Amino acid sequence: KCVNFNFNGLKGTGVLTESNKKFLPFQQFGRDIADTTDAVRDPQTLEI
Amino acid sequence: ANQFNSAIGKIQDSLSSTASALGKLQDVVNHNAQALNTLVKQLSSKFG
Repeated sequence: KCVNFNFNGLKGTGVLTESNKKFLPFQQFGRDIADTTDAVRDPQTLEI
Repeated sequence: ANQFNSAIGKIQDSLSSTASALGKLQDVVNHNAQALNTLVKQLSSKFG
């Protein structure tokens, strides 16, 4: 669903889908080719 | 008919090997490839 985001103070609008890649456990978020957040770790449980 | 039929086959052997004869059409794509990657890299700039 297209919804509004507030993720640990960072805001956006998009659709949450499951990441298939291998990520760092200490990673809060990550950036695309345009340096905007395309992926973010969930704060309560560990999922990106 | 011996000279003309061998002359068409030298064009086919040259275009199957040398790729730089079609590179004038490849400069049409590569100037547009830098143009569409221009506006992506401007979004990461802080602009002051």
